Amino acid sequence: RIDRMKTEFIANISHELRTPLTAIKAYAETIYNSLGELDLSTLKEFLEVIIDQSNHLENLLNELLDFSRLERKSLQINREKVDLCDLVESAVNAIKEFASSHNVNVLFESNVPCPVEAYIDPTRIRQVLLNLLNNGVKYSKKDAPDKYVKVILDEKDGGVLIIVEDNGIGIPDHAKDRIFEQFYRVDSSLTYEVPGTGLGLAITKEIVELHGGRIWVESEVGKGSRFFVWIPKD
Amino acid sequence: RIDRMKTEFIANISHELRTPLTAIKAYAETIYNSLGELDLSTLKEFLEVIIDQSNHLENLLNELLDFSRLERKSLQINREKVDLCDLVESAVNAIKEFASSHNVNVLFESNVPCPVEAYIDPTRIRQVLLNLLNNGVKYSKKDAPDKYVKVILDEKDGGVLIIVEDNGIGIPDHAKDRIFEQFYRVDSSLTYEVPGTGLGLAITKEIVELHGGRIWVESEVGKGSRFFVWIPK
Amino acid sequence: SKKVLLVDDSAVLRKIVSFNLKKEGYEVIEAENGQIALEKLSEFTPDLIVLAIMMPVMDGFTVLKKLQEKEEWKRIPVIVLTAKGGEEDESLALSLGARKVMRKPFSPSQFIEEVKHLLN
Amino acid sequence: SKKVLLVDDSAVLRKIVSFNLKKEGYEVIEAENGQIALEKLSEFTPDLIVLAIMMPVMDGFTVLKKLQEKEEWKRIPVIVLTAKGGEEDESLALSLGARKVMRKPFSPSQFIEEVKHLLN
Ligand SMILES: Nc1ncnc2c1ncn2[C@@H]1O[C@H](COP(=O)(O)OP(=O)(O)O)[C@@H](O)[C@H]1O
Ligand SMILES: Nc1ncnc2c1ncn2[C@@H]1O[C@H](COP(=O)(O)OP(=O)(O)O)[C@@H](O)[C@H]1O
Repeated sequence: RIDRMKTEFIANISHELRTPLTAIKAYAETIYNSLGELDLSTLKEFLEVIIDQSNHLENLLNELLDFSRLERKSLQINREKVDLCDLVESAVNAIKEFASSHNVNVLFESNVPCPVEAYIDPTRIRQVLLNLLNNGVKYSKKDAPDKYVKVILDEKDGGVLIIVEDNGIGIPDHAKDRIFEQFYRVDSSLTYEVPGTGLGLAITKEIVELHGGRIWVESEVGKGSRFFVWIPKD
Repeated sequence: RIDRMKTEFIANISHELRTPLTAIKAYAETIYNSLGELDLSTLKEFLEVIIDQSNHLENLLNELLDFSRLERKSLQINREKVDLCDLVESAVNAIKEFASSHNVNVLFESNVPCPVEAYIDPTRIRQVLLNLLNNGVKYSKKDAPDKYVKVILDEKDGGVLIIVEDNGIGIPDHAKDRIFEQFYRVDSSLTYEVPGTGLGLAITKEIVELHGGRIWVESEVGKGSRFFVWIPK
Repeated sequence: SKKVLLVDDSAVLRKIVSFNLKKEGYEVIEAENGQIALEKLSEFTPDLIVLAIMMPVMDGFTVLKKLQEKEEWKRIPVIVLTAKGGEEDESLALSLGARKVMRKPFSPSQFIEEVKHLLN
Repeated sequence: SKKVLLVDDSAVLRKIVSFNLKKEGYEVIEAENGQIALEKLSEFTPDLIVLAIMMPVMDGFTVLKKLQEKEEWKRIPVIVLTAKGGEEDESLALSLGARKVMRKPFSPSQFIEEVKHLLN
């Protein structure tokens, strides 16, 4: 945490939350003003938008709160036996709508046959997978016909190795050692419109560290990125 | 200021925004799943709640953004001739609903005759008044029959002196020197439930000091507080 | 019909929870804070308490504690409905005798499912 | 009827603005980014452009600039509808030839009133 990044962070919160809020307010006022003109199908559709936008706003508030808890060291890991193939598939399903809105195909491969058990907190590792999958969509290419994010599952070094691969914008070399820092976002002409706080990867790192794991990145600008998460098996 | 306050600040954002969001989501889902069980007045009422809660959330986002702009030094002020009597009455009206929800009476006196003309940015001084009025409501006494926030307008020292007085919880001596700092909140048994970021008075201080003015406080714990804003005329 | 004591400092929150409870035919008694909630127990005995945490005058943790300390109050099931979603906050609430902790923001339909479960 | 070019990267926002524009009898052509918006000016000439700022491929400031370069495009009135609500942001947009800047979140009724004013 430094002062320039903190000021930038505060502005970034406002803008990221303002987008769903705008939809909530516009849809709600439109319903209120147009009850005599709205058919039932459209009324239901508009209420669904309010609910779905509220859910996205909720997730962004959960990010802020989980980060504060990690900074306080109050966030608690509770491990159990979980099938990673089921966990990844559930995460892939959860991101499908958002991925479709940016024309990004979401894939899942496994080098090892399923199932693959691991002694891990399912909610927190789900949150790790969703952050990496979200980033794969957010930082995808701007105009390409073959955009994708792929989760590759494998066993290695007495643990589970998860690789989240994309063919997105990639990360420059000076940024690679800073992307996991709290509040850090790459400032370039390919990231100006992308909403974000710079908290996602800091949270992901912390959660991975609390499992006795590590996270690292390989990337080439213009080609894409591979995020590697290693976590012990038992 | 410091890093421990930054962490508390981030948690405080989450909680203050979570309250209106809870209403938005609960009301929207209720309408969606109860279309056959809602009369027209209740449907309209529930939609109005969504709209009003969205507006409060919007105001909380505007606070965050105005603070960032003040820290960037990108927030320009634009002065003009404004009647402060009309401006104060407008701010008093804007907070009446919130004040009623906490049983706080909002008063306005003027020690000089109206109109009180002054060369100021009307929207930014309204924002100063709303922050002080909001605080008077937020930090009012917990259970009392005579709770108030009063704006007193006066002319002094070649300028306008605005006093926002309350009979709320008051502010202890060690805290008085720190309440205008960014992220600072008095952490006590009388503030635990009150939502806030600690930005309001930091924003107010900078808006006032961009006008060439100053802001200071007098307070007694258990009695109440008086915030003084002096602006050149 | 079943009687629910609804304890929260937000009128807007109480309105929407009350509406959903009354959809199921339940009677609803409201309290704006923890102290008022305990005062209302002198008038009647509810079948369920829906309790917030962050309230003025008396918070929900204090309410939970006070409920366990009185013979006639400690068997009334309590559902904590709160924005304080942390794991330590939940553990404290459950350790103080709450039957269930549900986070805000909440799904009204999921909330009513859980209210049904505890009432039956 | 009057034709409106609606330029924004959010499908959700385009849907609600389009609904309100079609309530007044206006035709609506949508563009997902600035480049697509300028591409669609080859097939028709709108009576109003509703323009966001933060879009991929081509942002709204670049669109405003490019609208002034051609004499055909320079005359089309533009309302900027944006979350970028700062005074410096507004001044730039107006200096680039925008007729009006409206902030998000917005009131759909106030938006339509301003659309009517510029069209009439
Ligand atoms: N898959 C990716 N491709 C390219 N850049 C990425 C990717 N994931 C993360 N980044 C970069 O790392 C930064 C930090 O990521 P994160 O911590 O998730 O914060 P945010 O997404 O809110 O900016 C991003 O701003 C982005 O510049
Ligand atoms: N009228 C008042 N009475 C008592 N305390 C106050 C009053 N106004 C402000 N304070 C104290 O000063 C702190 C900072 O106020 P402010 O900057 O508006 O932040 P916030 O209201 O978000 O906490 C508050 O947390 C509160 O402890």
